[PDB]
Amino acid sequence: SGNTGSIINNYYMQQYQNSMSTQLGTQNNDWFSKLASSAFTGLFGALLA
Amino acid sequence: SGNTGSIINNYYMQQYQNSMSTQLGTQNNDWFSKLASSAFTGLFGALLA
Amino acid sequence: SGNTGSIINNYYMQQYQNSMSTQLGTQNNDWFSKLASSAFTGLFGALLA
Amino acid sequence: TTTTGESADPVTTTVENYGGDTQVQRRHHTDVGFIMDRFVKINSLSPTHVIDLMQTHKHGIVGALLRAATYYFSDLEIVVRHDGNLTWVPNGAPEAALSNTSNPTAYNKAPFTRLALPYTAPHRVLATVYDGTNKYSTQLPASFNYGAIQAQAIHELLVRMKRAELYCPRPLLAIKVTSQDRYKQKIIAPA
Amino acid sequence: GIFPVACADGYGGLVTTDPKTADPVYGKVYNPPKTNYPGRFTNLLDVAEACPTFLRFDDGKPYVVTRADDTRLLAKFDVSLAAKHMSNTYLSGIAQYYTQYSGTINLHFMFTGSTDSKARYMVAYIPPGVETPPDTPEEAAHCIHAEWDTGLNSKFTFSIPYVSAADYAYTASDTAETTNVQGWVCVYQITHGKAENDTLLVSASAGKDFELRLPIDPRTQ
Amino acid sequence: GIFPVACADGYGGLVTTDPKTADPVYGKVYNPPKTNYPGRFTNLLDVAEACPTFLRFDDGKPYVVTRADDTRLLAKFDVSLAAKHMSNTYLSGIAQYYTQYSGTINLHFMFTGSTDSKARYMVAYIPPGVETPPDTPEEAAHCIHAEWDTGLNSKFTFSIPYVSAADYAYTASDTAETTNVQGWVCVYQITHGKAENDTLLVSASAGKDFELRLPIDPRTQ
Amino acid sequence: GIFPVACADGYGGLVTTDPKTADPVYGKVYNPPKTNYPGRFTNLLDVAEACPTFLRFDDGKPYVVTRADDTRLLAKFDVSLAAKHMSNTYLSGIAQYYTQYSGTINLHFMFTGSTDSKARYMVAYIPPGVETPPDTPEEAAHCIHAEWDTGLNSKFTFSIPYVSAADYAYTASDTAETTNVQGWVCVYQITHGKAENDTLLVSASAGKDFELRLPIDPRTQ
Ligand SMILES: O=C(O)[C@@H]1O[C@@H](O[C@H]2[C@H](O)[C@@H](NS(=O)(=O)O)[C@@H](O)O[C@@H]2COS(=O)(=O)O)[C@H](OS(=O)(=O)O)[C@@H](O)[C@@H]1O[C@H]1O[C@H](COS(=O)(=O)O)[C@@H](O)[C@H](O)[C@H]1NS(=O)(=O)O
Ligand SMILES: O=C(O)[C@@H]1O[C@@H](O[C@H]2[C@H](O)[C@@H](NS(=O)(=O)O)[C@@H](O)O[C@@H]2COS(=O)(=O)O)[C@H](OS(=O)(=O)O)[C@@H](O)[C@@H]1O[C@H]1O[C@H](COS(=O)(=O)O)[C@@H](O)[C@H](O)[C@H]1NS(=O)(=O)O
Ligand SMILES: O=C(O)[C@@H]1O[C@@H](O[C@H]2[C@H](O)[C@@H](NS(=O)(=O)O)[C@@H](O)O[C@@H]2COS(=O)(=O)O)[C@H](OS(=O)(=O)O)[C@@H](O)[C@@H]1O[C@H]1O[C@H](COS(=O)(=O)O)[C@@H](O)[C@H](O)[C@H]1NS(=O)(=O)O
Repeated sequence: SGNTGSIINNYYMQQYQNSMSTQLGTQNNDWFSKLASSAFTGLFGALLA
Repeated sequence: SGNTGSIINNYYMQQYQNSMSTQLGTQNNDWFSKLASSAFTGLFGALLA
Repeated sequence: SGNTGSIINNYYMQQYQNSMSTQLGTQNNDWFSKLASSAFTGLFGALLA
Repeated sequence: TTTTGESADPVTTTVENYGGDTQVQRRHHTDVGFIMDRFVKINSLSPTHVIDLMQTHKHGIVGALLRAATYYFSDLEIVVRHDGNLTWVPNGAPEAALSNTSNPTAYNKAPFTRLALPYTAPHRVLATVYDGTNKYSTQLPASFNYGAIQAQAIHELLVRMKRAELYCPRPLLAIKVTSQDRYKQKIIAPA
Repeated sequence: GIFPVACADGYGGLVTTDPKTADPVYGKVYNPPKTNYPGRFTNLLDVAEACPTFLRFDDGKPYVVTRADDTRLLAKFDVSLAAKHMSNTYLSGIAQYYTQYSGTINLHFMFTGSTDSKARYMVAYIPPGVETPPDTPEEAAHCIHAEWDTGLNSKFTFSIPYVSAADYAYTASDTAETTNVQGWVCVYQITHGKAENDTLLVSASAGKDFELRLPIDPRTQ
Repeated sequence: GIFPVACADGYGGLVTTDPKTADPVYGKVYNPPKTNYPGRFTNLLDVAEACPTFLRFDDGKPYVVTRADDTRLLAKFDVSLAAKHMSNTYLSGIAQYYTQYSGTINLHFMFTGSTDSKARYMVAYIPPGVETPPDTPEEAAHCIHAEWDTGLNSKFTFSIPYVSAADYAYTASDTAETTNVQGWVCVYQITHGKAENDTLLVSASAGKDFELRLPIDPRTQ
Repeated sequence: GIFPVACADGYGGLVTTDPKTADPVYGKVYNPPKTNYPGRFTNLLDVAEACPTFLRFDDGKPYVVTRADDTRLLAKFDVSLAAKHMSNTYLSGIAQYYTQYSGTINLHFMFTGSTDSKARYMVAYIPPGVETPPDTPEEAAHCIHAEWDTGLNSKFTFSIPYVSAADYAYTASDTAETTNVQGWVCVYQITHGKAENDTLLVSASAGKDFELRLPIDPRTQ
């Protein structure tokens, strides 16, 4: 979740507390996370340390 | 049920919360559900696809 | 009981919630129930049905 | 699909007939028990009021739907805004009993009183329409009610059908259309 | 933090018939023993079944008198817990506190004549649907009925059956009711031999399936 | 001590559609049995599927009449639950209480002519994107359509498909809408033989995937 | 009795950032599927790392121009998310909503000259503790720095390190601050060969350990 910090389980059922998502086919469809992790970190060329 | 979305079990007994049904003989006595499911879906006659 | 329909157990102990009964000897000392059940239901004499 | 229509046997074709794909349906909102389970208001009131679901407005979602059924059954919930204390009495009771406190009586507590009441009629089911030649010893038998309430003053009354059961459907009508094509109205939209 | 709670509107008020209990304030009291105290009753209908009480006829008598003339109808009354004839019974005393009933009501007839007084009676249940009850045994014969005569056994018991459109019937009667909704009971005298001025006591009790539901507090206070 | 509790602001008010239940006050009531009572329905769409009701044409008739002249368009209407032609159907009666729909709507055509009356019809779904519907079978041929003729079987059923940009469509129509958002249905008469003044009844019912969501109470009260 | 409860003072009020949820009133709504919708991002710093945006120099240009004269300092700016030169970056756009940061900020230099234009640059991080930044590569050499030249690869990336007294630094700058608390970055031009009027684009992005904490809503509304 994000910014909910209550320990106790909700008194109302999920189908009342929220809208229900449907699918056709929450997965790893995080484009920007992939993009960022793919960033080049090395060093192009030879090194003299 | 229908339009009740509380998780917690009721504080009052069922014989107080509601009237009690009696029988002489909730079953599948749903006429219209049967009627609708019995609807013809095919195609009368020969087909050329 | 009679006309109490709460599911949850009482917060107060029984010796506080009610007076305590004592015995010298709730049993089946129901005179009228016995009397009623003892009622004659048959048919005195011979029958022609 | 062609069929013998005079028989009145149900026929339900699908888009597959011409190459389509029938989709998935979720029909929770058209569930009878669910749809009838919401508060509806009763407009006419008085210090002494006999609970009759037919006093519901004929065009409201609950009243329209109830009238689209011949017979029905349900338990009930009521919200009453009243002055003084509220007394309820079951179906079949002498109107005079309403003055007595030993019948379920709710002492005034702001802002109103919400209560759960059981079905209480002597019939197995009730009706929205009754074809009586008379029915005595467009009128409904007096036994068709959920009891009565009384207070010093009854300002507002909401009623809710619980565990509703509907039988033998009847005509349900949309607004009469005057326009040449569609009934158009102002649908909500942001400013 | 602490537990969040929503104090709900429309809940919390005192209802005189509510299913909760109050909080105690004076504990540890032990009662004197009442083990096996006699005459206890736990359901009003047990005593209503076991103890029949009397009906009220003519000028306030618990009995009906054998007619010396050629009229054979001894009594006629509404099958109603609110009937004048039932007004002094224990059965009607309990019934006034309930809105609906269903089931069997039993009538008892106890002959009071001398050994040399003989008679033959008939009791009939006239269901609703006819304008006035028949004053003749011949017309009433077509209904559910029982005939009995006098002899060693002085009492005869008959069950008024519950036959109605709805599953329950009202205990009270509305002002707009002309004819009794549940019909009538007619007691006839087929004949008698030297039974002039001899009496037939009649009482009522609850039958095995008699039932009262929906408590009510209707009397003027 | 006792359990601490925070009575939260913004919670507790009565909402007419809330998911809670009231507190009871009158217990132990048993209802008359209604076991196997006939004609029960649990979902509005079961009856909307099983019982097609009639469309409204011309001067208030549930049918369309075969044209004697050289005009071939028998009827044209908006694919809208708020259409004038659908205004008397049970389908539109239910639909007014919901904000959105999706799925198949079925049309039924029942020929009413005598044995010696023959005809050939065509029904087409004109999707949105064109300014006015075609009044010619030749132009409408390029759309999704079906043609059928007269014979032993008097009824023909066709499915109006749900083809739209969004996954759901509004049941109601906004005043700012010129052209119907979901297009039209056009019924044509290819030809006929001695079918003058003969009728074609047209009705509608919910298809297998027809769906209504989001309950609403919109009528003036 | 019932459960005793202490309604506590000082608890219950609405706090706009509270960790609770409201009570529902309209249930059972299923959303259209949005499975695999493209371009999703779950953390602001993923896009801040992957998409570098441009710095602002001189008269509003995303680049620095090679000097024709004998001055070698191309640019000098405050290592501050509130710096004028960073004012148009996405990094500063996000940073304004947080009170503190820590970690690496990356600078990218992309040479824009023709094939026959050559140059040699140097970038240095001048930490705090000196009154004014050096305008000479010779003086700046003693700091952490990198030198690179022109060639087949047009871009060069350098990490501005987080070196400070406290573990976190403020994103905003106080009016009482004379010298920038976190120091400066100086870009120099060692030399060039026919690179007059040729450009060096400079952009910034979040490094691997860049971090923003403590959300804030500071803009005038
Ligand atoms: O007016 C009556 O009904 C007369 O009442 C009966 O007496 C009651 C008595 O009134 C009552 N006291 S209370 O203060 O009213 O509570 C209590 O003591 O009980 C007795 C018995 O009542 S019972 O219900 O009949 O059992 C007379 O009975 S008694 O006095 O012999 O004990 C009863 O005979 C009276 O009824 C006669 O009068 C009625 C109306 O009176 S009038 O016409 O206005 O003058 C009349 O309607 C009755 O038909 C008539 N009884 S009859 O069958 O003999 O004709
Ligand atoms: O004004 C109308 O729409 C006329 O209404 C229809 O009659 C209704 C009737 O009004 C209604 N009673 S209520 O109080 O309004 O609720 C109820 O009884 O139903 C009937 C049937 O209505 S339906 O929706 O058409 O099924 C007339 O039908 S009927 O009387 O034969 O039963 C209908 O023919 C009338 O519509 C005509 O007039 C419209 C406007 O009238 S005017 O121009 O101001 O004078 C016009 O817009 C319609 O086009 C026209 N119908 S047409 O197709 O024959 O031309
Ligand atoms: O006053 C300025 O800062 C001038 O603003 C920039 O234009 C803004 C424009 O004002 C803004 N619209 S808004 O209503 O303010 O939101 C929006 O359109 O963006 C542009 C670009 O702003 S940016 O932050 O620089 O990217 C001028 O740029 S542009 O018009 O070419 O697009 C910018 O050049 C202006 O700044 C100059 O003037 C400043 C103060 O003006 S004055 O002395 O009072 O007359 C001065 O402090 C700046 O140094 C000067 N820029 S310089 O580097 O060329 O010298």
